[PDB]
Amino acid sequence: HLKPFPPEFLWGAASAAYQVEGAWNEDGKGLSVWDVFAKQPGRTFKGTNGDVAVDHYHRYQEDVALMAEMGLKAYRFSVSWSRVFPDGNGAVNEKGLDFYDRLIEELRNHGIEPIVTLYHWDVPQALMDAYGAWESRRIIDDFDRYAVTLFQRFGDRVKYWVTLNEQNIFISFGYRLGLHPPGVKDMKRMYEANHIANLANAKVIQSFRHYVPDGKIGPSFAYSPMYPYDSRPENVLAFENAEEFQNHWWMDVYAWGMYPQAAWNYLESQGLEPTVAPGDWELLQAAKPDFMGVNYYQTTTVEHNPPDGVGEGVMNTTGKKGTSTSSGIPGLFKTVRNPHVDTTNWDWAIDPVGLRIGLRRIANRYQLPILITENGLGEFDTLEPGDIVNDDYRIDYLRRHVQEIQRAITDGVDVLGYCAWSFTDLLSWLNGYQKRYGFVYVNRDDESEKDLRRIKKKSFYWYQRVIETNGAEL
Amino acid sequence: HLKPFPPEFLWGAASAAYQVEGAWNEDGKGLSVWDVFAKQPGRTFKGTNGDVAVDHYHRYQEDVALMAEMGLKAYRFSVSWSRVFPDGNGAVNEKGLDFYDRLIEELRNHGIEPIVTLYHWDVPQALMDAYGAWESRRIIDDFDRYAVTLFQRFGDRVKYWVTLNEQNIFISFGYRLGLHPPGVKDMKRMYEANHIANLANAKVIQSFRHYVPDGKIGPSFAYSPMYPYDSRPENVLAFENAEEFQNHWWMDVYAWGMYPQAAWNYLESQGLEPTVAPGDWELLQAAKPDFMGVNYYQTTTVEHNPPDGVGEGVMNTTGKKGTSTSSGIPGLFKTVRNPHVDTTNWDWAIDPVGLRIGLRRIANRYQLPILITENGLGEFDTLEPGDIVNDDYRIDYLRRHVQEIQRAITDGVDVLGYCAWSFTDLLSWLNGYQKRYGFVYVNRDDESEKDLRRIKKKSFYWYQRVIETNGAEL
Ligand SMILES: O=P(O)(O)OC[C@H]1O[C@@H](O)[C@H](O)[C@@H](O)[C@H]1O
Ligand SMILES: O=P(O)(O)OC[C@H]1O[C@@H](O)[C@H](O)[C@@H](O)[C@H]1O
Repeated sequence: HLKPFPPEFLWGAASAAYQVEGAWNEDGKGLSVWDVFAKQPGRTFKGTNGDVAVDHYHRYQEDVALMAEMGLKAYRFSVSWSRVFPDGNGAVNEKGLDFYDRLIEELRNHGIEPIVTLYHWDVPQALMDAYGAWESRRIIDDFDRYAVTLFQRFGDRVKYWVTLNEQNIFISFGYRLGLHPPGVKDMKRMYEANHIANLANAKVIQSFRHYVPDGKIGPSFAYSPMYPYDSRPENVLAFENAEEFQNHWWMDVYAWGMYPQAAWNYLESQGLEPTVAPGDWELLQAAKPDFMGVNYYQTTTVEHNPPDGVGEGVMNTTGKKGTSTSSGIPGLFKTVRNPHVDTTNWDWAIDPVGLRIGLRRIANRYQLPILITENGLGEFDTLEPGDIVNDDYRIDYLRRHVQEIQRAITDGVDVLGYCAWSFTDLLSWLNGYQKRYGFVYVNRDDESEKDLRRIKKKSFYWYQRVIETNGAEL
Repeated sequence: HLKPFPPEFLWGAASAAYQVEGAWNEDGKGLSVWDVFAKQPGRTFKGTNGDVAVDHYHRYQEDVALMAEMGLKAYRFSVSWSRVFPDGNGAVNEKGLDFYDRLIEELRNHGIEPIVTLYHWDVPQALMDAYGAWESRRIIDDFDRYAVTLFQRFGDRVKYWVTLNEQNIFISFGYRLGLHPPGVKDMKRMYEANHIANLANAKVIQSFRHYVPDGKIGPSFAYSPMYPYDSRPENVLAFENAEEFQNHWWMDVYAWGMYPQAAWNYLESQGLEPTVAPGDWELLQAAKPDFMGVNYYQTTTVEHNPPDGVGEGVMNTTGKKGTSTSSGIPGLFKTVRNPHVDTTNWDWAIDPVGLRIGLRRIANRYQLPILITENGLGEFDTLEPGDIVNDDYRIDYLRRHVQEIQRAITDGVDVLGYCAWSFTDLLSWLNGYQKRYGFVYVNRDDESEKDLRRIKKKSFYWYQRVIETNGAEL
């Protein structure tokens, strides 16, 4: 017998400002690092960018009405820092705050709980220009000032907040892989920026305790649970290294305020460890979150990797199946195809049991409630005559992940809610518009902007029924 | 770039009173549960028992002289509770205390550090008769009286103490598998006795802080780190279940004072969870140890197990290779042969890398120092003419584990010491005398005590050389 989903389970869906909003230069909004980066040649799929995106800034009333029609309990969205502080630092842009206030009002007038993400990768370019953004401790005081602004303004109406969305992704992609702004490939700078981002996260959680005493806050981590390829001791050891280096490196800091020792000693042996200042540990250890936010798409299987072995690998940004290649850390671990799971056209593993495994690992290790802040299936969709989008693949993906969440709840994992990625189709940072996640199809592609009209997919109605029965019918 | 062993790394060897001492009814000693159990037909290999064992009680001066020849830094032994309290909880037998006083003085006169195990499975039979020993909360106060008696007598001279040796083994073998006293096969009774043993462990650690404020104390857990068979998600999940039910169930209590929640909920679902009294959680959470004691011999590889699958398996007690069979918990996991490791004649896996993995898991999860209180190879030995025993198989086994310990120290695991099982050959509880672990061969077998003469094996001189070079020369 499964436990039921708890009565006030937050059935949600999610978006991110740069990927949906558009209006990139309207109503006083400043330049963000993604405004600049996406316009650089070769950075994005077919030169796509978020100048217009799906124009949610102008169509939010229509979108929220589709949320209300679906019966969403919660909508997760991010605030565009550059809309609120065009220069990151100076005067507040009241037109910017007014849009999110209008959005929050619309959500609550339809009975939808807002989940606000403070940071979803769009730091104002002025801060990058002024002092290198996340590579400078000044961003701690500046990020704090921006979050306290939002706390003060909306703390009375928003109860659930996410600090940093996938710190491990925007730090790693921006400073090690060079696939995000600032486009750097420097492991030393990566760990310095990562450490500063850790301090920023802790500082705003502390500020949150003053300004929103009745609220709940936490970071959202991009969690790929690691698997060993097999029972060979050297591959299990590679799995130990991979979980500590890819996952504990962040989640131990979030939950305990401490970096894991084996990864630290390994970085220190190379001069790659971050610069710690007095007070850093006191701050990191005095900032307990209310939950661990988890963005989950797939697990990763690993095996042993020689000191001269695999480093950077090819990532599939085209939807042409089978084109990604193994990546790893020489000497520590390398990824390997898991022969027991299917994969998407972008080579992502489909592993819903992996989600239960991951929820169990976090509960068992940190004893924290979990808010699943992202999960979903990115695939091609076909619009059919009669406004029909038959996305059975997406229904079956979500169905199996929701089923494993109920098992994890039965196993004792305190899951506060589930936010599917995404409510409407939106711009994928590196994959363009063809890689669709929405319950609501948006009428545009990578060649033509068309009319951006919204069309309900088969999965919209499936998820509507899930919410109505509180998950009893999947 | 390996780190050296620390300057005062405790290079040790170990024994246990019932396996080594003999003199089972001399100098006022009372009956233990093992004196009674091993004399029951069918309970032990060929009816062997520890009436004489290897007569360490009379020959301790010879044995310590051999330890000094070897250059042992530390000797781990257990105190026979029935020597000190013949009826478990009445008047003290001073002759019993005098033996351990002579032993400790003999060790310290040769510069060897005593490591005292309070409990190595031999609770006096009078407590079993009076109230069922570990199934009664009365044992908490009776074990405390015994522990404080030793703390006050020897605390000036012994700084390293172990509370319960392998609680997971003597509780599960005595109350679930029926292979140790009291021979019970009842899962509910097992978890009750286990919870009482947790309370007794916490209580003596609390007392220790008062009576030996400068000492170090910890439990010694029988740790078999679990592996998934492959990357099939269902087998990784079986691995999560196995590591939680077999390892976290004890080590989380030792380190954090809490049972893991998924295992608790599963037991609670069948009414097998232990009876928790008010005050229990407070006691368990207020008894932090100085180290995790780790008894390591092998890893275990697991795969999924259907609800009608494998339960109890066959254990090898004869030294005939390939006679063990799979065991598991239906619905959760079953053990499976790991094709990547060798096995002994008793079907124990040989996995030195698994020790590194196990050390890393404890350090990463609990941030505790580790004292390896047991590790060694049980095998047939042949005495050759001229009193020669060439146990190159044992040297190879020990060498590879000591190498993996050094790599774990380099990873940042704080390892305090290493006690090889065992200093001399001794009685294996269920395997008789032919399953030998010693650096020192004892001339006897299952059929004759012979002259009990001590004979240094090749591994004796190998370890002497390890200690002399502080592990630089393996
Ligand atoms: O768009 P992708 O690369 O398919 O990833 C899908 C999603 O998962 C995370 O990485 C991001 O937080 C989202 O913004 C979104 O990008
Ligand atoms: O003697 P065995 O069964 O080979 O195991 C070897 C050792 O196992 C450990 O569990 C016990 O603490 C030791 O007393 C010793 O028995």
